[PDB]
Amino acid sequence: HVQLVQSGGGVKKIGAAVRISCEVSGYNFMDQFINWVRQAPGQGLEWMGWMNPIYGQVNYSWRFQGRVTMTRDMYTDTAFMELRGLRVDDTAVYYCARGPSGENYPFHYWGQGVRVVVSSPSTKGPSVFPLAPSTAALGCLVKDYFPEPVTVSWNSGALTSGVHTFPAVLQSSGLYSLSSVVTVPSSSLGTQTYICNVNHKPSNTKVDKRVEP
Amino acid sequence: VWKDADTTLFCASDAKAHETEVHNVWATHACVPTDPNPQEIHLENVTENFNMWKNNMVEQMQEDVISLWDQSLQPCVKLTGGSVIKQACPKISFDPIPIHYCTPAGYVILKCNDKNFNGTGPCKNVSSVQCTHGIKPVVSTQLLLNGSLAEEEIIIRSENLTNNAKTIIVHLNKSVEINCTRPSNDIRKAYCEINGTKWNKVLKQVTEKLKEHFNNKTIIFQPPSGGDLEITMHSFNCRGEFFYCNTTQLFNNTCIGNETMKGCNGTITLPCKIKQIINMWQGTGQAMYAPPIDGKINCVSNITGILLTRDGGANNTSNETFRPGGGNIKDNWRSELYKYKVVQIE
Amino acid sequence: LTQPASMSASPGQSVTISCSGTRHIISAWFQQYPGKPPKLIIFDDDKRPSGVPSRFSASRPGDTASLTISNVQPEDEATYICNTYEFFGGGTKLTVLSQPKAAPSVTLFPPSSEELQANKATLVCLVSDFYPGAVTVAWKADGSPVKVGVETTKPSKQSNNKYAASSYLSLTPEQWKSHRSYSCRVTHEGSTVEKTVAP
Ligand SMILES: *[C@@H]1O[C@H](CO)[C@@H](O)[C@H](O)[C@H]1NC(C)=O
Ligand SMILES: *[C@@H]1O[C@H](CO)[C@@H](O)[C@H](O)[C@H]1NC(C)=O
Ligand SMILES: *[C@@H]1O[C@H](CO)[C@@H](O)[C@H](O)[C@H]1NC(C)=O
Ligand SMILES: *[C@@H]1O[C@H](CO)[C@@H](O)[C@H](O)[C@H]1NC(C)=O
Ligand SMILES: *[C@@H]1O[C@H](CO)[C@@H](O)[C@H](O)[C@H]1NC(C)=O
Ligand SMILES: *[C@@H]1O[C@H](CO)[C@@H](O)[C@H](O)[C@H]1NC(C)=O
Ligand SMILES: *[C@@H]1O[C@H](CO)[C@@H](O)[C@H](O)[C@H]1NC(C)=O
Ligand SMILES: *[C@@H]1O[C@H](CO)[C@@H](O)[C@H](O)[C@H]1NC(C)=O
Ligand SMILES: *[C@@H]1O[C@H](CO)[C@@H](O)[C@H](O)[C@H]1NC(C)=O
Ligand SMILES: *[C@@H]1O[C@H](CO)[C@@H](O)[C@H](O)[C@H]1NC(C)=O
Ligand SMILES: [Cl-]
Ligand SMILES: [Mg+2]
Ligand SMILES: [Mg+2]
Repeated sequence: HVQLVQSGGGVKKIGAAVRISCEVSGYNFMDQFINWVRQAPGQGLEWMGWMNPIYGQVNYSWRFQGRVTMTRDMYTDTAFMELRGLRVDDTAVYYCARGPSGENYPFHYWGQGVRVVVSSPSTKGPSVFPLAPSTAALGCLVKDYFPEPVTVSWNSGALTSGVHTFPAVLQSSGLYSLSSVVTVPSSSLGTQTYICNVNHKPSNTKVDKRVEP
Repeated sequence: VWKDADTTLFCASDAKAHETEVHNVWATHACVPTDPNPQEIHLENVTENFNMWKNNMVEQMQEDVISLWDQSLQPCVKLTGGSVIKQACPKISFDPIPIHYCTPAGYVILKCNDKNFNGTGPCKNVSSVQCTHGIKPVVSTQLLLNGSLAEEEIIIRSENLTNNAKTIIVHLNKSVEINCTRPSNDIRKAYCEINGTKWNKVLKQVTEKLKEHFNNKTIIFQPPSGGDLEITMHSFNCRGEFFYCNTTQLFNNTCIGNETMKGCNGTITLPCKIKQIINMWQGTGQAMYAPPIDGKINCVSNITGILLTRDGGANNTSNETFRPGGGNIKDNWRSELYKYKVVQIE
Repeated sequence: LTQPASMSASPGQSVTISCSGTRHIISAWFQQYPGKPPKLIIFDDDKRPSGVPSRFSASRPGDTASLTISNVQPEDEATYICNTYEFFGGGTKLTVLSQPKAAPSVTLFPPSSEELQANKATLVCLVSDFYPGAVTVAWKADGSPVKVGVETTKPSKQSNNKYAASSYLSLTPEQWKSHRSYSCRVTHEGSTVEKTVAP
């Protein structure tokens, strides 16, 4: 019954550093390497390096050597990985893994994965802009906010058919941004106005934005 | 005719029984005096398959060496998992001595005689023998000292070079002397002098060998990425003292480069320190020994092999990077046991 | 390496996913349910561990290692990855075909005048009401695609229960003015639909 888990992830600022510990049970730690693999959100796997816990044999990937350091503790049976100097792209899920008895590859055993969210330092309220129609789908755009989430409503919630709130995205600046859309029939415009109510609670940003061609 | 098999081996030596040297005191009761008339029989018209990496003699040896060290070297204080052992640590005279191994009846050793045999696969020039060649139980990291040399070409051995996690052994056909010295009268400071010219020449030849084995890509040598000193530095025992040696200068990528006449080619001197606090290679734990003895301490040893680990990982570029190996000493033993395989006939 | 991104096959039939570029070095195959750590389901070309059925098979006769799955089941909706040592493929997200294949409704929203006077420029590409949720999005300027400033989120379920997504570009108003044509091109299992807008 090979068991092994991670207890080190979380949400971190820009740059800084983070520590991840991976405990094992079911065999002698001294035998078998440990490997670290990162999964970008909705993207393939990337191997970052491995460690032999006997004396501390580490092997790093060229993309990461100089940034990450892998360490160990025999008596507590726990491997560690520290990612000093992380960027936005490092937002991912991290796995510690091992292979069969004797040899390292392939990775039969995977821990549990842990989330790591590479954030921005500042709490920033968003900027709200219209999204004019061309039937006749329209909406509002919120740009450069932190933290998450943000509430968006339509005609003070009076209009619910055709609405859709899309998932937010971290940009390269580490700032979230999202958009919400509504379709409405082409002849209704110029007759009934449209207003989106955006509430970014942590920055106390409650705005109501118009929609006009 | 015969079937490959493993079994219990018995060692032979020639150490004088009156000597106080620890290897001799151990061998005089662990091993039998050497055969003065050893015979090897060339096996005609047979090709035999070998695998240096799965071959019990290295495991048995390792057991013998660990027994030797446990019996001989006595640390002042030993730290095992939840255990402290205090014991006197008298100074001892230390010098590796070569030993042979031999099989009892029913069992023989097949030895490959091919010059460019790489530790695995088929061999055409095969002979049979009862006993091995002289092997010095030296313990070393990143470097293979006082060993045997290759005969025709610098040979690259690995269980699989494709796997990044498998150590790579480099067998040299020209040994390089390293002269480490603690001067008499900071008692832990020491240094090793290595001839730059030969070092860089054999280094370039090795680099060309790696290029041949790896699609002529750009070979880079770098210091180790991390770990305890026993691996991040170069660990050995000389006169009972544990030396750790900074080998950063030995992987200079420019001295092999085409920068013409530069500050290379001189006698490179690398720093070293004697440490009483070491991490035992026999088993997990720490060992504290007495301070180093007084007077000149010196060891001149012939580096005969190189231990390496390749970084690897999403290469898709012009280069392959390598860093010095070490750690498991069964590989150090395999470096000389690659030629031999035990076989049953009955 | 060389792996398809998203296949599809109705329950009961057979499907084959091939990862190429192995460099002739064995093969491993992993099944991933998005959100959780993966789980290898075969090892060493033509062997598989316990806990999985004989519905799965594979073969590595050389540069391309293929993986065959018959009798599609609802947990067969997963991302399948080829492995070679420290190498992993792009992963193929295979999903079931309940609901009817739906073409993507594509719209593009130019930057607002408020954004221009704020010295900023962002063009928003909206894709909705499509299924499966596997769309290849590309931003294109004048005549060539451009990779800077683009960010795409993966699709999800809207009120009508199929899939919808969004994409963004973040550029300067000056270049938006300078060029005369900006195109969002989205591919929906190989049906390409495009929309282009000018200043
Ligand atoms: C060695 O074997 C080959 C073929 O196996 C044969 O042609 C040759 O005559 C043999 N030589 C001797 C000396 O037996
Ligand atoms: C095999 O090697 C030994 C020494 O390495 C040599 O004396 C012998 O002639 C070789 N055998 C053949 C057939 O070349
Ligand atoms: C040692 O082998 C290398 C190639 O592996 C070769 O270039 C060199 O000449 C050899 N040296 C001797 C002394 O045989
Ligand atoms: C060793 O040689 C055998 C056959 O002679 C070959 O299959 C194997 O790949 C070689 N390995 C190395 C590390 O050269
Ligand atoms: C080794 O170095 C010491 C001190 O520099 C010197 O006395 C000794 O002669 C050297 N030995 C050799 C073989 O160079
Ligand atoms: C080091 O090697 C070069 C290579 O030929 C040699 O000429 C020189 O004598 C060596 N160093 C010393 C101190 O002898
Ligand atoms: C070896 O020396 C170099 C340069 O003095 C240094 O950067 C490196 O850290 C040293 N090695 C170790 C293991 O400390
Ligand atoms: C490498 O060699 C050059 C010239 O021989 C020297 O200037 C440089 O300091 C060396 N680098 C190291 C790390 O020893
Ligand atoms: C290697 O052998 C020489 C002479 O045989 C000896 O002086 C030296 O101490 C040996 N190396 C080690 C590490 O003991
Ligand atoms: C090395 O790996 C290759 C990968 O295809 C495999 O075919 C070969 O059997 C392996 N060799 C050893 C000695 O494990
Ligand atoms: Cl010390
Ligand atoms: Mg014995
Ligand atoms: Mg001290």
